[PDB]
Amino acid sequence: MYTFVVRDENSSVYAEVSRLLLATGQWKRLRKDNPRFNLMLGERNRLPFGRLGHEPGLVQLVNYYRGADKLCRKASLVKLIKTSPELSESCTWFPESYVIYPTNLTDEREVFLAAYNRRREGREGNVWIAKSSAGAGILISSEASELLDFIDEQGQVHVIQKYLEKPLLLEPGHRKFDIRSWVLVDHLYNIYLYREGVLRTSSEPYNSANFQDKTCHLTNHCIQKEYSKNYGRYEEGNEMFFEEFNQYLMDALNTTLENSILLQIKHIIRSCLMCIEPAISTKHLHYQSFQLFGFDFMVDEELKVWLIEVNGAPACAQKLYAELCQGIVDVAISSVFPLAPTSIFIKLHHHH
Amino acid sequence: MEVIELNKCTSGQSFEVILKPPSDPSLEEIQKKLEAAEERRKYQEAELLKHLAE
Amino acid sequence: MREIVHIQAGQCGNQIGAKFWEVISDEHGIDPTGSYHGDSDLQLERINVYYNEATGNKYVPRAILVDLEPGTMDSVRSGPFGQIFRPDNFVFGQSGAGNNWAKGHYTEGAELVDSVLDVVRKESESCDCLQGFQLTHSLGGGTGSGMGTLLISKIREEYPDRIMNTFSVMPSPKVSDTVVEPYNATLSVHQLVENTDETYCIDNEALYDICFRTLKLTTPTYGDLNHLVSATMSGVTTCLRFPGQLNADLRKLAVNMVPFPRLHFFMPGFAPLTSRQQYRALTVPELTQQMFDSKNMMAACDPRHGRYLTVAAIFRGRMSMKEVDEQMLNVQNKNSSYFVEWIPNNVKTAVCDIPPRGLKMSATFIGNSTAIQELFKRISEQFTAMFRRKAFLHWYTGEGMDEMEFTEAESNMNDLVSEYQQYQD
Amino acid sequence: MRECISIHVGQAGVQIGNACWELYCLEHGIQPDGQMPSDKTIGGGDDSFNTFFSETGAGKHVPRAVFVDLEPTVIDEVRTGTYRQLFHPEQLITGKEDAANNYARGHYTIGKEIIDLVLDRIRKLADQCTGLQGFLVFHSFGGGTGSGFTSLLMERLSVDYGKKSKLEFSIYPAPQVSTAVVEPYNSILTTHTTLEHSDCAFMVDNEAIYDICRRNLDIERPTYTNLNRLISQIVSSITASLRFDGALNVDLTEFQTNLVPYPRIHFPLATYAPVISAEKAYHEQLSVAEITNACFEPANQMVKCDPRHGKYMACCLLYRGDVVPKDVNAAIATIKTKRSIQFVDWCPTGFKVGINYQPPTVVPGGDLAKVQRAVCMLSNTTAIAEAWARLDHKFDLMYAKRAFVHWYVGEGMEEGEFSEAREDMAALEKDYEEVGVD
Ligand SMILES: Nc1nc2c(ncn2[C@@H]2O[C@H](COP(=O)(O)OP(=O)(O)OP(=O)(O)O)[C@@H](O)[C@H]2O)c(=O)[nH]1
Ligand SMILES: Nc1ncnc2c1ncn2[C@@H]1O[C@H](COP(=O)(O)OP(=O)(O)CP(=O)(O)O)[C@@H](O)[C@H]1O
Ligand SMILES: Nc1nc2c(ncn2[C@@H]2O[C@H](COP(=O)(O)OP(=O)(O)O)[C@@H](O)[C@H]2O)c(=O)[nH]1
Ligand SMILES: Fc1ccc(CNCc2ccccc2)cc1
Ligand SMILES: Fc1ccc(CNCc2ccccc2)cc1
Ligand SMILES: [Ca+2]
Ligand SMILES: [Ca+2]
Ligand SMILES: [Ca+2]
Ligand SMILES: [Mg+2]
Ligand SMILES: [Mg+2]
Ligand SMILES: [Mg+2]
Repeated sequence: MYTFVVRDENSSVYAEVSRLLLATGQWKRLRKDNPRFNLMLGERNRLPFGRLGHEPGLVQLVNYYRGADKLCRKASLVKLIKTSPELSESCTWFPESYVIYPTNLTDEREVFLAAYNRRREGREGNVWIAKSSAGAGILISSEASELLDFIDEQGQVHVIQKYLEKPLLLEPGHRKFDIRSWVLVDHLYNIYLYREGVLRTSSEPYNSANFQDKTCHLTNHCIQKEYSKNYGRYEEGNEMFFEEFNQYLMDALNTTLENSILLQIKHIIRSCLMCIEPAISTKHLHYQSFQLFGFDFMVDEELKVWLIEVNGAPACAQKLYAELCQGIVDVAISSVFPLAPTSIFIKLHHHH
Repeated sequence: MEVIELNKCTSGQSFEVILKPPSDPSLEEIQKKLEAAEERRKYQEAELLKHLAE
Repeated sequence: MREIVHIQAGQCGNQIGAKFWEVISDEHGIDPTGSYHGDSDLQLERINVYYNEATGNKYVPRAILVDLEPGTMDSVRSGPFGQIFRPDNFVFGQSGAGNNWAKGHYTEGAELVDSVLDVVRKESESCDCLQGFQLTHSLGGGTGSGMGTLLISKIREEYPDRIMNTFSVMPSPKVSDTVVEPYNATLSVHQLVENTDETYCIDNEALYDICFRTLKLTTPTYGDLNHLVSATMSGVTTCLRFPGQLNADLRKLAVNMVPFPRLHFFMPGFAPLTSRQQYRALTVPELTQQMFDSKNMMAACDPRHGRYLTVAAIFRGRMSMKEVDEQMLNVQNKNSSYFVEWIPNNVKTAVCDIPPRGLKMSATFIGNSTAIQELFKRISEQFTAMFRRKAFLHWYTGEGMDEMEFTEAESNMNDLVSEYQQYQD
Repeated sequence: MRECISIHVGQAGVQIGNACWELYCLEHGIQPDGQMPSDKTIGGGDDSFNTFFSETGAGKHVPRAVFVDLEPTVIDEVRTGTYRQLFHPEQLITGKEDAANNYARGHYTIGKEIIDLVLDRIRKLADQCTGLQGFLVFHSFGGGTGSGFTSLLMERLSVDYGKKSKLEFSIYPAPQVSTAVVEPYNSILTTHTTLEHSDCAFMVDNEAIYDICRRNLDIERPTYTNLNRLISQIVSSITASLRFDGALNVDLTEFQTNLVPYPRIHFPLATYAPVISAEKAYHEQLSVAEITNACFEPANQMVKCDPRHGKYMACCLLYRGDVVPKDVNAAIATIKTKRSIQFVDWCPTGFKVGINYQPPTVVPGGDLAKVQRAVCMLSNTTAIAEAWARLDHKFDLMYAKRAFVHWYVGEGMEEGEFSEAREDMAALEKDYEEVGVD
């Protein structure tokens, strides 16, 4: 009989894992403050890692990796990529980004202008996009004056990265999209990629001559279901699954999803998680960690995959909650606390 | 990776390696604490003896 | 040298006390005449805790036998180990207490109390560093209940900073002598709430149910009930009588077991309890499961009806100290809904190498559970059923008491219940 | 030569002190009767070992130590033990009854009645010193004497010896080897009143020592003898520079100079390697690189915590045995290229290294195996604040209900001292977050 506590009631993912754990008749839930737990479904912010692994005789496991924010913060991910020799500033799959602190507070203001002034003179496309983790607030513009003036009007760290002006557009529609891949890293630091991804598509025709109307450039589910007028026309809920996206690539470009995109996705996921492994691994620690990650990618018209961001507390597509959450229990929880396939994951083998 | 101040003797040696440069109560006050606590104990005990005498 | 002065008062108090000294005297190798005839130095390591060393290597219990009638103490003096007691330590009267708390506390007992204190004083003066006192008594009679609590109040006046520990037999209508037992028990609980530091609640009904249902005794007797109290007293005092870690003095026990001064009434327990399938070895899991099972508890309170504030467990014998820690953490980590979570690590375990006579190993359980409130609810209910009609009160008002004194004792016991109920939530 | 007086308070301090002085004697060739043949200057001398040992006309080398316990049973062991002849009676001080795990009892009730006596016994040792450096104070956090009397003793020492350094070796409470529920109270009360009196304190978590004994020594259920012998090795590595020829940490002042940038942040993390079981058929002797890399494994730390998620303010490497500077720097290079070693911007990213050629001594028949080389790393990391958080959390759970508070108030302590002490620990935790986090 195992015990777990719930410290994030808003997690739609672990609400199901918690629902499944109880349904097994071999797990029991305790008050959120009871320390005699085997498994912690912890809070998103200020998770008390320092109190784990100090209960005599209790193998304790938590659903977050201490230190993973270095990957799931806009500014942290930029600093991690430019400063890590494994990733380097020559990293070919991450957009040219810069950390920019508002003038009311290191910083990369001048370096951005140097590269910016370089594109303007070379007749090249010089459209950027500024954003921050403290947003629901995004601004796309080809003028450097508007990007920096927008960050000074705020008060949190921002990052300006090159806007992919030549994205891959689905047909019919001429519309943008992004790809969300779910990744589970277990206590042994095996990287598991869930076999089911989803594309969050824009129901509006892409328009490179008007960044003011941000409905055809941003593919977020809330923006499309609120400010877009063609929501749910092509695919149900602006969500297209891999089976359809793969068939489309075969009929249109005569290529498969595995060859043209998935190989680069699996490479980016491996590169990022292997980089921070020495810093976050719980191999020789007094407690164990696993975490579910949501990687967001962009695909350009050359079939090159770009990394957008990494989410540390990701939600899931409605149609995939069941399969994925059961997978979490199998390889992440029951692997440490066994009960009394054809795995839904793809192990990305690496040199620990 | 620099080494400085290497000191060597018969029973060992010591040195320093730099990898990167940077960027009370008086005796009287204590006596009061102790005697204040002792007095509070005597007050509590006197109340108990009073309770018992009743 | 942390000596303890033992006092036994009244019929129940002296019969249970007699068996206690009989049991531990055997464990320490002391024969009925006080002479030592053991074979292990562990039997003398802490022997001075309960025994005074007289001339000729004789060991005399540091015990005082008190009663208002001679009958029961004549039995002790003619019992198995009767010769072992210091003759001067028999203090008795002739009139008796008639199962009347007021006689033990105000009239008959008052006349005799000063000579009891003279003996307590003598025993204390012969202690290098007195730890405190333990008293065996019942709450439903007159001498052990009434005079017993009177002694405690007068001992507190003279040794206010020493520990006062009691083994208190709670009455039950199932093992009853008179209808006034709820009266006497409620008046005593009032004293105990205020003037003891630790009270082991021994419910005669739980002792009966154990003898009947578990031990398969068709007709249990006081003698059978007292065998369980002997084994329990031997178990709870094992930490004091044999070389045990954590020092284990009554003052450290109270500090770590009593988070609130009034809530100092413990549920004791013992394993094994086997019926004559008695030669079988008992594994550590079995010891632990039984020790935590309600059927093995002497207070007749279902621990699942409340929560544990603190728990002490003493294992005796040569066993796997690793396997003990595993099973103790297993019982905790499998029922953590019955342990308050605002007292970290409130379950402590101690091991002793010397097992009880005739057992390869055993476990004694000491629990401070809010489920003990059900014992006081029982007494309160029985008390009010009679007191609302003022039935049998004349036995008490005839000795000078007023009804008000009953109303106050009742209110304090019901307050104790409410206090347990608030920490259970 | 400058003298250091060691003070052992309570059961933990005394028994740990017992283990250390056993080791000191074996390291310096001193016999239980007090004789030291290798000492050619009879009845005196100003050698390195004389900082910890005085000498009589008869050639007896006497520890400069005071053992203090409010109960006699633990110190009675020393009085009749193997090393009874090392100490004279004035050095062993015992009371009648202990503090019952009650900080307030050891500090106020009992402490008030024995403090002047302990100072007078300490004053006697000080009169034998031509240049006293300071004091090393061993005690537990959880015991009533270890917590309560120690804080009182530290305040008095600052009054009588204002210009003297004071180091602590403090045992952090672990439930696996303790039957005391109130130790979180005692730990925070004693840290509050001792904080401004301690220049440098080495916390040893019994949980860490316990797991090292089970994992590396294959002891299923370790005893206090197993724990203290391992603790004395670490203590010996830390005090070796004061007792032997050398140039690093040569006086108690240097521990603060090298390990403490701010007065309140004076709790360095200790890490020790290697710990090898003596019952091993035969072990593969570890190199300088392997034992140095091991100084960044949490399983060898005296306090379980994750330095990867803190910042370093100082780092000391203390090697004993076959170790030359060349192999040390080679190992350090390999560690900065694999470990997460984040220093604060206002501190140099570096390591002070000390090497003593004499390999660690091991008590005959003990649990530890003879190793050709060993190291103890002393690093000031913000990650050690994890141990304050754990302790402060347990404190808050009980104090919210006022559980056990009546025992402390009953000894004359005012309830407000609880919250005053707790608020000071809250301040300490904030100081670590300001230094470590961005
Ligand atoms: N490492 C180690 N810890 C010990 C030792 N003895 C006691 N402890 C720890 O110290 C704490 C209890 O405090 P003690 O030192 O025994 O108590 P005290 O200082 O003698 O004070 P009193 O309450 O008066 O007895 C517990 O956390 C024990 O685990 C020891 O020999 N070695
Ligand atoms: N460098 C870039 N080039 C092109 N488009 C970009 C871009 N950066 C962001 N986008 C657009 O913005 C969207 C992703 O925004 P982002 O993920 O940074 O915000 P967010 O984190 O609040 C949403 P999420 O829930 O996925 O974390 C994508 O749909 C993408 O089309
Ligand atoms: N367990 C046990 N209970 C007893 C014994 N003798 C009496 N009692 C109980 O104690 C109460 C009677 O008190 P008693 O000791 O006889 O009165 P006293 O002599 O005036 O103190 C009743 O509740 C009895 O059930 C005994 O030997 N063993
Ligand atoms: F286990 C016990 C159960 C009940 C009792 C009380 N009855 C004792 C008795 C019975 C008949 C004649 C005389 C006395 C005592 C012990
Ligand atoms: F550890 C201790 C805890 C509590 C106490 C209080 N003793 C009260 C008392 C003394 C004598 C007779 C009756 C009551 C004493 C020590
Ligand atoms: Ca008369
Ligand atoms: Ca000399
Ligand atoms: Ca000072
Ligand atoms: Mg995001
Ligand atoms: Mg009777
Ligand atoms: Mg002690």
